[PDB]
Amino acid sequence: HGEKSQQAFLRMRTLNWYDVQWSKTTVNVNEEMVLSGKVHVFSAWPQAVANPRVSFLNAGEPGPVLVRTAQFIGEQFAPRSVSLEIGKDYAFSINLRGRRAGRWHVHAQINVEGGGPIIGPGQWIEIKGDMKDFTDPVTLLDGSTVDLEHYGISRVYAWHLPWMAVGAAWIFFWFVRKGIITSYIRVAEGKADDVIGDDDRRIGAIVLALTILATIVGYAVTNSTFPRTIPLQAGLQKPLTPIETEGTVGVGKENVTTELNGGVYKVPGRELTINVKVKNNTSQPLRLGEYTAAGLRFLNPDVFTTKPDFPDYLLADRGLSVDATPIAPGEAKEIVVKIQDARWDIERLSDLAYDTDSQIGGLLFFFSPDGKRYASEIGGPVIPKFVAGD
Amino acid sequence: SYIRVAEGKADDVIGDDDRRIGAIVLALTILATIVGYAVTNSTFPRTIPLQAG
Amino acid sequence: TVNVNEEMVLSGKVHVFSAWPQAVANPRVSFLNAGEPGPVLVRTAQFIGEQF
Amino acid sequence: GSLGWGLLFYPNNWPAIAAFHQATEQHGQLMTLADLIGFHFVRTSMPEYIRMVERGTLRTFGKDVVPVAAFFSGFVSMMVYFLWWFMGRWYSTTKVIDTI
Amino acid sequence: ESVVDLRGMWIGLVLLNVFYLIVRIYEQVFGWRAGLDSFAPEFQTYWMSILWTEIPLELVSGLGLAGYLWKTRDRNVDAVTPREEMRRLVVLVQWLVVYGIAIYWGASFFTEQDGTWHMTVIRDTDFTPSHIIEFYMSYPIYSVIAVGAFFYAKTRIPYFAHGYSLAFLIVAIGPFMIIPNVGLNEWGHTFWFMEFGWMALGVFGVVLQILMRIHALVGKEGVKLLTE
Ligand SMILES: [Cu+2]
Ligand SMILES: [Zn+2]
Repeated sequence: HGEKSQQAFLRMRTLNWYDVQWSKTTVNVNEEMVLSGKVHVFSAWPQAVANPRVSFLNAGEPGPVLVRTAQFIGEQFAPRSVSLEIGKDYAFSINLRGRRAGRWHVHAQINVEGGGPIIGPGQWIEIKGDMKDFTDPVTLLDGSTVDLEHYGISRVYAWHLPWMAVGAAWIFFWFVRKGIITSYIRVAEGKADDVIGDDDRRIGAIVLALTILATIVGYAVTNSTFPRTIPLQAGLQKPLTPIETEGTVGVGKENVTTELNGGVYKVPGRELTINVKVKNNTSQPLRLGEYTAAGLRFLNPDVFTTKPDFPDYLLADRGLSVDATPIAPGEAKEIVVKIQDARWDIERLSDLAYDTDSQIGGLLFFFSPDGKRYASEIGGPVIPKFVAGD
Repeated sequence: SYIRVAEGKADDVIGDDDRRIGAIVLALTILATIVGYAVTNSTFPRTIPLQAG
Repeated sequence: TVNVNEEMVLSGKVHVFSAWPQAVANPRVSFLNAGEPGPVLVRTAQFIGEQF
Repeated sequence: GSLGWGLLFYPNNWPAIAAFHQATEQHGQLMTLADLIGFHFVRTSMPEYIRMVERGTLRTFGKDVVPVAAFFSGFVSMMVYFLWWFMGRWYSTTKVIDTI
Repeated sequence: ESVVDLRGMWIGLVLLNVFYLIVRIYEQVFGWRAGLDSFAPEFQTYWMSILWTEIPLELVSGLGLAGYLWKTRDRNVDAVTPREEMRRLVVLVQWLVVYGIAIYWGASFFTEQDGTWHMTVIRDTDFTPSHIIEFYMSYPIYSVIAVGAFFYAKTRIPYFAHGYSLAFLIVAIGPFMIIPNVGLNEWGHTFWFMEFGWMALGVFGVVLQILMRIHALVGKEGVKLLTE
């Protein structure tokens, strides 16, 4: 839930989150909600963060309030590490059984090898019922079923606690069989050997030989129970497959281009004002409908006459405008865009002044006259303007 | 002072108000710094980290 | 079969699998060899990827 | 002692340094004066990339980059101190020896 | 009168396990929903409050116990009688049993507790709900009993007066050398690129030294004879 605090420019110039969706924003204990979406691996990936050559799909939740049943990215089951190539987009989803009574702000999240966590969209999800009732379960190869929420926990205690008691007995035995003070004094004067000496040793020998036996047995039995068993399954998964529809930046015949050509943010402030040399490049008319950054959507209310379903918070209606002058096809045009929202400031993207790279990143969403959408990536050096009035 | 330290004492060398000198010089120093900071904070209240990457 | 000094030649082709395990380094750097108990046969020359 | 020494470093440097931490616009990119000063006055072996300086991480929260750096620097100096105190001792040795 | 008192020990143990048990509970309750996002204002009321209080409170608690024990020091220590030493030692063993428990709470419970909270958030700054307690509470406390024990011995037992047992000195000073460890252990990766173990079982020495005094303050009579 940190997102606000992470260096602005990194949150922007890494993972560009879009089309994020929570199946059901309420749930019963055991009720199988699913969060999903797509994400664009920025192209000018910061030196600061390692190559996403090795990454991991997660759901950003305060502990296991919701179990994860399964999860899939780049068209794969992704319980292990996965490669994201620089400049592609990928699709993902996470199956999330409900577990803990309450109201939990659940993010889509991805971590990188030599980088750390990148936190995306999160929506308040609400569970009801009683944790008491939570189960899974899961199915073994041999056939059977087991409640993960309870499986094995018994055997653990059954083997640890006896031993812990054994240990504790060993100690107490000697502590009351030659004191501390006594035995320190025995040692202190000549002897010693008043403290130890067989059959103290014969005790040892016995207690030892028993312990070895107790283990042999303990092993042999737990070898009979479960004579199946395999090593923990781990390693980087086979390379991912990116989204190819359409587009989906740099895919197909139809596309939009965007150079940045300067831009300014007010410090402190709410406004970012940027010049975009757009080329188009489809064969249709295109008005700019959206700008996404750290998962915040900045909308043009011309294009979004209404006004979609997306957690507050995180959802602006002032990524405006152009003159809604649909541009092309064929047309090579430079256009000014203003972004102006409270969220730009509330999510601390305004603290891009603080950063060791003053630079913008993220997605531009073009829309046709009908329903079709065209994604082009925007990135580059923005300047700050320092305003009086704190 | 080496000889003082060398024989019994020492404490002939130091001992307040040698200490009181310290406490004073110290307190001034922390002050001069607080000042020196606050001023160069007003001069140039803009500022950004070295740009690199 | 060969005489001492008789110039036999072992050759073939190989496919660098695609889902290369994390366990093993990139084959960015590799070396061609012939698996034999010591130098029972000398190696006169060897070529891969159309190179010496 | 060493904690203090740690904290006061940056504070006591700020007066000299701030001056060059002012922003300049350079071909549509931001630089500090320092960045630039180094950029101007050509060092025959000093490419930015060698610099060993902050370039940002996902793990930075705040708005604390310097606080934590100066704290860390004080808490470590505690150890460096102890070790260097006793080295200041061996180094003070009036021992005399027999052969070389 | 009598050597063994124990009344003092209980006061500490009781007053302590209680204050930790309150906190555990208060963190149970306000940890979950009140300290999940630092940018919220219910964080300021429930955590960022505790922090701002405890440090200055701790810092004064420490210099307090210090000054007091020094002040009330036995100015003519060497004169101390065999019984009154023996009693004084048993008071010292007492301080050490509280130091014991402080060590438990500060260094095991609230320390490995932090482990599981790292699996729960993504951290808004270094001040979690777990750090407020581990670092700026459970440690300082355990450190301040440590100091107590040290100064008590020093100002009541001739041996620890005109001295500094190195063992005890360690015990009382290495707690200010765990922050370098346990703390910076955390800013591992962030503080990294610009790049066995020093520990505190110094108590071994300290109890060993105590033990020798006891062995002394019992004649050949009690010694050899009563405990063969
Ligand atoms: Cu959240
Ligand atoms: Zn921690």
